[PDB]
Amino acid sequence: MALINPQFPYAGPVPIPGPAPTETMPLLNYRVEGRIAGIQQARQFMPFLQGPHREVAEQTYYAIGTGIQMGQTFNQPLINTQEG
Amino acid sequence: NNTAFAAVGANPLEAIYQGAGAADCEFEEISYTVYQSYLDQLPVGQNGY
Repeated sequence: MALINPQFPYAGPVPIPGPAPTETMPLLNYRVEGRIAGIQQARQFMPFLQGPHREVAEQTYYAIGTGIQMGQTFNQPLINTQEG
Repeated sequence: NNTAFAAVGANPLEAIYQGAGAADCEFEEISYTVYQSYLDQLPVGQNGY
């Protein structure tokens, strides 16, 4: 967006020496076929386990029984003959 | 007689007596008695105690 100087104008570009025209043109680089080499193993001996863990520990229980329940020799009360 | 007498310098943690004459100290009798404290005559209701 330059302003044209009317007192000192200039013309378009003139030819100048050039950079040997084939040396600015590249070759198209020619890929050969390739292979991810080797026979891959199916599994890996991992350093960490792959499953979930638990944040807190919960107390577990198992039921037990008591035993054969016996009789008893109670201390027996007195007879309510109007004193009680 | 090994754990109840400690010589001067040894750890008197489980010992009872400690002193210079502790190498010859002997027990004679360690008579003991056990008393059981329990609750008798449990309230049997239906299906047992």
